[PDB]
Amino acid sequence: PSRLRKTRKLRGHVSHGHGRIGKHRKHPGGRGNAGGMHHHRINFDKYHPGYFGKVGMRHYHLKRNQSFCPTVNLDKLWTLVSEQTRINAAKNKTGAAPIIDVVRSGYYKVLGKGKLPKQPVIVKAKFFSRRAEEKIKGVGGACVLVA
Amino acid sequence: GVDIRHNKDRKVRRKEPKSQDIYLRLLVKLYRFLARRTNSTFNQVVLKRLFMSRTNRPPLSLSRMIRKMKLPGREGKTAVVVGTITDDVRVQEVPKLKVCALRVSSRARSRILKAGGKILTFDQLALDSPKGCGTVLLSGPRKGREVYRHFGKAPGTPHSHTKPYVRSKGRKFERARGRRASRGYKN
Amino acid sequence: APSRNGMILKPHFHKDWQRRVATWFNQPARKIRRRKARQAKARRIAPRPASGPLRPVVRCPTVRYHTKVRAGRGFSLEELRVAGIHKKVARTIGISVDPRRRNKC
Amino acid sequence: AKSKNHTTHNQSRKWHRNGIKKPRSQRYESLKGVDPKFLRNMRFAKKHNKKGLKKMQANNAKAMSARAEAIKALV
RNA sequence: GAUUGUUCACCCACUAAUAGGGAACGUGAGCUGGGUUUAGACCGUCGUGAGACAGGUUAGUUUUACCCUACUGAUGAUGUG
RNA sequence: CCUCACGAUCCUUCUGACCUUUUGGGUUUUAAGCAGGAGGUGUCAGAAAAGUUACCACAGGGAUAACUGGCUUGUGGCGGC
RNA sequence: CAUGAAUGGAUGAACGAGAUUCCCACUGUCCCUACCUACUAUCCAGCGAAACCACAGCCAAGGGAACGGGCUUGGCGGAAU
RNA sequence: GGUGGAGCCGCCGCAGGUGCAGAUCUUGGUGGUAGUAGCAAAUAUUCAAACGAGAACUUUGAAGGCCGAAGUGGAGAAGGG
RNA sequence: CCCGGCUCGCUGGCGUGAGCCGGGCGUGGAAUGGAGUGCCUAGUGGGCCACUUUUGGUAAGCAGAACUGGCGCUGCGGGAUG
RNA sequence: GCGAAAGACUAAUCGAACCAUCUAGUAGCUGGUUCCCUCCGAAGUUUCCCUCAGGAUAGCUGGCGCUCUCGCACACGCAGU
RNA sequence: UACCCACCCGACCCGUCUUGAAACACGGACCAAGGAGUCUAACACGUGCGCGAGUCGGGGGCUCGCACGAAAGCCGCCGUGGCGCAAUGAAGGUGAAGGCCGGCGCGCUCGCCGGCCGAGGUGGGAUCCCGAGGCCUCUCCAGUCCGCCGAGGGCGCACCACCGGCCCGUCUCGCCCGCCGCGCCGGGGAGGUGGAGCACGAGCGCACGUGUUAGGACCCGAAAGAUGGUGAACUAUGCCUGGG
RNA sequence: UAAGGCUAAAUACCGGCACGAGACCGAUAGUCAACAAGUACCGUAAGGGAAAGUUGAAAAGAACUUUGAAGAGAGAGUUCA
Ligand SMILES: [Mg+2]
Ligand SMILES: [Mg+2]
Ligand SMILES: [Mg+2]
Ligand SMILES: [Mg+2]
Ligand SMILES: [Mg+2]
Ligand SMILES: [Mg+2]
Ligand SMILES: [Mg+2]
Ligand SMILES: [Mg+2]
Ligand SMILES: [Mg+2]
Ligand SMILES: [Mg+2]
Ligand SMILES: [Mg+2]
Ligand SMILES: [Mg+2]
Ligand SMILES: [Mg+2]
Ligand SMILES: [Mg+2]
Ligand SMILES: [Mg+2]
Ligand SMILES: [Mg+2]
Ligand SMILES: [Mg+2]
Ligand SMILES: [Mg+2]
Ligand SMILES: [Mg+2]
Ligand SMILES: [Mg+2]
Ligand SMILES: [Mg+2]
Ligand SMILES: [Mg+2]
Ligand SMILES: [Mg+2]
Ligand SMILES: [Mg+2]
Ligand SMILES: [Mg+2]
Ligand SMILES: [Mg+2]
Ligand SMILES: [Mg+2]
Ligand SMILES: [Mg+2]
Ligand SMILES: [Mg+2]
Ligand SMILES: [Mg+2]
Ligand SMILES: [Mg+2]
Ligand SMILES: [Mg+2]
Ligand SMILES: [Mg+2]
Ligand SMILES: [Mg+2]
Ligand SMILES: [Mg+2]
Repeated sequence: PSRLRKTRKLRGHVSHGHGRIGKHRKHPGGRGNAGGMHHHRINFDKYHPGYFGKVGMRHYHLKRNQSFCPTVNLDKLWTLVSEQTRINAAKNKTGAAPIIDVVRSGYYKVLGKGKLPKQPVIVKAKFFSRRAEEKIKGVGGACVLVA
Repeated sequence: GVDIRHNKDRKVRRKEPKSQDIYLRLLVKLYRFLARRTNSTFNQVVLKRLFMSRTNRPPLSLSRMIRKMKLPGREGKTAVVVGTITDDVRVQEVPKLKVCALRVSSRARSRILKAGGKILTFDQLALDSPKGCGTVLLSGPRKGREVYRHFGKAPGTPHSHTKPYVRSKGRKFERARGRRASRGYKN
Repeated sequence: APSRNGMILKPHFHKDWQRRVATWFNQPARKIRRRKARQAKARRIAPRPASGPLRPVVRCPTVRYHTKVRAGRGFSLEELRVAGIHKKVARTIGISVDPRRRNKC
Repeated sequence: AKSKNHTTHNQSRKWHRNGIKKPRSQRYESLKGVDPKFLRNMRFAKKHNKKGLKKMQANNAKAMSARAEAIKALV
């Protein structure tokens, strides 16, 4: 609201919070980000390092859907499944290893972060990490690829 | 005719919750009482926390609450958080806990009760142990906010890595004069 | 004139925006103009699927939307001389006909 | 339009208003700046402290029981 | 008094003497406008040129007081029944 | 022998990896990257740049002259030992 | 310093509200002012503006943003015109 | 208290085109100046009567005067309506 | 600080050295005072004066530095006035 | 445009008309910037800049906090010494 | 206290730029009404609230002629999607775990097989726990209840300092490889170094404040530039026709 | 599958006809315009362009007497005023 604004408390104050030596003229610095090279260099160079200049390689008409690839960590794999299918395991005495279709929960890749519960699994994904391979293998379980 | 600097004689700390929620103002009325009376510094910290801001009493995940209760000796005590208990999907072996908090997210509420645990509020905690006897005070990581990354020396000063504010990160967004030794210099 | 660690902020107001600003106070009244049409059309064709003709099952193109399935534009021609429905007749029995779908599978 | 060209006039006041601070020094300062052949070695010294923990633990109980005997022989 | 826009200068002549200065380098709603110092022009020098020249030369609007004060005169004024 | 003898972005060129991209596959050119040098900004943290205005204009400036006034008194004048 | 030949040189009758110098005649330009006339101003009946105005309106000296009306110390101050 | 003649405020919350001495501010109003400057370009009016509430200024008569036919006289164009 | 012991791809005739683990021991000059640390951030970026030091200048209420103090930002008693 | 030429004249306007719009053109530059009380309280310096009437960054300032200490017979730390 | 008057002391006219204003600096005759930091978008931090590894919000949809409604409510829409949940490389691309033990390859600080623990350690660390010993209590002693003080000893959040470790880029150096193919194939190691990284999370949405911008942008202010138009009734010439 | 063609629906509407509403303005505000307003008026013309709302409830809007040339008064009357 206008009610709680410092512009109320600046009534009867001549300069209105802008100082009477150097008044609030219109545009003293420049207009916008203007003068990155000249006379604003200390800012752009000490707060935005790497602003000015080209780098890398042009890829004209990029489309994100080509390179779309979400990721899961093994940290939260048994979250994609209802936790009861995990409780209907570590039990059942048969080596059930329920199937987890990482594709169905919207992830085209499984990465190897975090601990994994000592439990057999079948993980269907598109692209695996190497360590995510070894974490599932070493727990006892398979890595199954899907197209 | 005295010659002290009155610069920083007034101490800037919160002595009342800046919020208006009557509930927080009520158990503040409770530990405005306990804190003055009982010798326990416990509630003097609990009181001095009930004032603080959301941004200053961060949420405590449930797993960080386990490994701080698993330590040798603090078995049988109660976890006490002036804050909220969140859930941790990346943890499953939930031991039985006795927790107190202002809030407990609904999911973490069912993980705790299902494990044969108990959750209290800061008024039953006043009746359990008014002195705070047999408790464990905890908190979430206050240097956890993503804000704390943009703080520090500066980005672009020598070997002081601090995240800069960029409208959107990418190839052509701040990898130039100052970042690659090939283009100007680098720090 | 920047000050002390903001963003770079290229905002697009240099051109002339004040003139061509489109406010949306029609928004709740348009919700109602459409609602009557939606109803007045259903009452006009009384026994008929109000939603419209039947559309076919169809898969989304790019690899990111691989696994979803949509309602397509219309049933293809190759589809139709399998079920035995003449292409001009189906347009009259609430079957969307798309004469433009290459069936590959 | 000539102007003053320099001065350190009340500068002593300014940078002594917050009271020039000798840099707060902790124990365990950073090893960055030490010659690599030191670290490239002392990291191997630190990495294999554990291989040889059995000697350390038993030899600790030896002096711990010899000085539990030294404090009991005084008693 | 002669010359000079001149201050300054030089001479003629007289005289007792032709001392030196200040007053916003006294004094433009007191004057004059000759000189500087707009616009017009003319030469010389300089500049490729527009033009420049404490280098000359001729032509070029000089407003307002009835207000307060000061001053000059002019009535008066309280007191003295 | 020590304290000076030098140069960003962009652009251009040269050099290096059996490098990467060159886009629906594949092979060759070609081009784009990556990493180092060079081509240069002497106003040397780096605009691509001649005048004149006495026909002039505007924003300002007593932060900046041309009068007066102050301080000073070399110089000028006047006067001592 | 720094003239000069169609960026024209040298002359020159007539002409010029062109620029100077001298002489005769003339004169209140002047020595040195005087009076006379008309219209004003002046007073009255009638009618009646404007620029301007922080507050205002007697001086010396002092200080002071280095020349005050006001401030300090003196001098002084008598209605309405 | 008064005049005035139809609506208005207290508290808890919300919203602003929200508080004026000033901008050579804008619009309107009003002073001081001041009953002051002024009603001075082309020589000139006077007597009697009439009318009238009222006559320096109208009208009639008488007298003195000026414009003096390149007019202050007699008719037109454009313009005015 | 003082002992005891482990580790090393460095260093070396052995030892150095550093790193670790384990024990053994408290006020180490006077005077003062609660300290530490992180976020946003306005105004400012014409200055002037005095003691002392001092550079141009003959000198300046001149130009230019040091050190502190003021004035600007601040009235009161005093210096008549400032 | 027109000029026997002065940058003259072009409807009180001319070194480049008047009218409406683009237009609230831009301004590192003048001017102004509206109620009280309470607490804290500066700078005119640093480096870079077509920088020298401006900015950028340093400082100096305030606000917001937090981490602890223990005058709760039972303190470490700092300092214009 | 406010009206008039009197006295003693004090006392220069305000606004402003300014090193310095009562200034022989500028604005201001007087009085009324008007009159200047706004809205939008985008960030940033602080703060409040909801939910919390999620959380929305829009557009749609389902419910009205609105009185209050162009509101409120509801929708596998609620996730199509944004932001977050993961980085790093120019890019092809890769992608956050280690410890320990036993067993097997020669433990070779190398490679493989079975079991255990799981985010490492050091120093401070608010601090809870345990507490030797005291301190009384009407007796000598006995003794369980209650606390106060409490040397000393333990766990140790948050955070800070440091040492380790892992991911990616690059380098160096060196070893063994796996084999749906052949190795100008792919794969692992040790050591250093670049990174806006991980090292059991903190975001999302909604408010409000402050600040910075883009916007006419706190209000007023140019000399100009551009696009279209209207003028020779003045005056500048030429022409036509009259007059002197 | 180009070099030929047709097409409803969601979509846009500061003009127009006809409506409805408002955390809007309330006569220097709100459109220039609450009224004979794009009117009066200015400019040759393109164009520019105002000011100005309120008696009472009902005109019951002051008959009559009187002073005055008349404007204006004094009484009276109307009115809740
Ligand atoms: Mg103030
Ligand atoms: Mg100002
Ligand atoms: Mg549909
Ligand atoms: Mg003079
Ligand atoms: Mg004079
Ligand atoms: Mg004069
Ligand atoms: Mg002359
Ligand atoms: Mg001339
Ligand atoms: Mg010649
Ligand atoms: Mg020449
Ligand atoms: Mg091809
Ligand atoms: Mg000239
Ligand atoms: Mg000329
Ligand atoms: Mg000056
Ligand atoms: Mg002088
Ligand atoms: Mg007179
Ligand atoms: Mg009424
Ligand atoms: Mg309003
Ligand atoms: Mg007002
Ligand atoms: Mg005559
Ligand atoms: Mg006639
Ligand atoms: Mg300044
Ligand atoms: Mg000076
Ligand atoms: Mg200025
Ligand atoms: Mg000055
Ligand atoms: Mg003066
Ligand atoms: Mg001025
Ligand atoms: Mg231009
Ligand atoms: Mg076609
Ligand atoms: Mg009106
Ligand atoms: Mg009114
Ligand atoms: Mg109006
Ligand atoms: Mg009225
Ligand atoms: Mg009225
Ligand atoms: Mg009345």
